[PDB]
Amino acid sequence: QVQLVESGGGSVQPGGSLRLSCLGSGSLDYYAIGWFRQAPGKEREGVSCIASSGDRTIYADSVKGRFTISRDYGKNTVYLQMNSLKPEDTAMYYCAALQGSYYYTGFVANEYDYWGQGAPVTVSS
Amino acid sequence: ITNLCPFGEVFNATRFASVYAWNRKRISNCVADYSVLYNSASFSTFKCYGVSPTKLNDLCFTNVYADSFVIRGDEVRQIAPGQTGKIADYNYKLPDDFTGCVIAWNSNNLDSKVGGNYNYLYRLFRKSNLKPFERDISTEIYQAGSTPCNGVEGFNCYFPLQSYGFQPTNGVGYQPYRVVVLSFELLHAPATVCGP
Ligand SMILES: *[C@@H]1O[C@H](CO)[C@@H](O)[C@H](O)[C@H]1NC(C)=O
Repeated sequence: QVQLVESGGGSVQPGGSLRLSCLGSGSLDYYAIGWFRQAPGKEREGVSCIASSGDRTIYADSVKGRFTISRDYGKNTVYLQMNSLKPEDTAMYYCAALQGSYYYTGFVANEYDYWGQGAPVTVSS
Repeated sequence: ITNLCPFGEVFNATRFASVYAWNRKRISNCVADYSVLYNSASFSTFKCYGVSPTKLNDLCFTNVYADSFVIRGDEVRQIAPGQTGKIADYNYKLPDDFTGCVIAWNSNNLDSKVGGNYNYLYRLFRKSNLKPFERDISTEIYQAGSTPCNGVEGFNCYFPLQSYGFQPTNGVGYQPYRVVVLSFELLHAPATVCGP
């Protein structure tokens, strides 16, 4: 019962930063929002997730201290702040919403009901 | 009423029902702590219809039905008003006007076995869709073709139930999920079930 609109992708050099934006058509208040990434050939990978409660977050090991997830309930958007970018980060990035318990987080794509259109991220070696 | 609703019995039952044979527990004359369910990291699905999950402890109901069963991860989305698919059509059907909460969580470590758990069944064939809350536990040979079966399995004469084959190495879409559906009933009568 929601649509997600992403924005903020682009090209950068190693050590550059990008800011992704996931805007909900309807209220995202009850939803946990996940960021997944897909590189051609490689499997889809969970990057980050924030619970409905906004104070539980998880991260893939490789992005800790590089990527920060945040959400603005007022603006009904979730953000991925992507610093210290590396060639391994090159991929299509998708935000996704699920409706679980207040503190639930996860990287199980099948548990997510709604998917954004996908934002391009290229880190240029 | 100082009876604390036995949600432990529903959620932490060692055994869960097959979806075709879904279990209904009547919750009556009781206090419901919903907050300990919602205010947790336990549940990958927690969807309420006609009611808000933050407000559940403020609410009073005539009665509460708790339906429970196991299905595949991919099928949890069928446990909602207006859904089609083998589960919604042939196993467990919510009404369009559903008022309640659908709660599910991954049960791979309980309901999957190396070599496969075949205990959990779903109905694969039926002449027509279930009405809401219809329970069909019949095991009549399903006539697919124009020749009658007369209880003999054969070509176009099928046992109507099939096993999930839950293995712990399955893709998460094919892993078992435990499901609890809470129906909140309101009618001209004393509301028996109330938050603290
Ligand atoms: C089920 O068991 C767990 C683990 O002991 C417990 O923390 C939880 O509160 C129980 N759930 C309910 C609804 O009683």
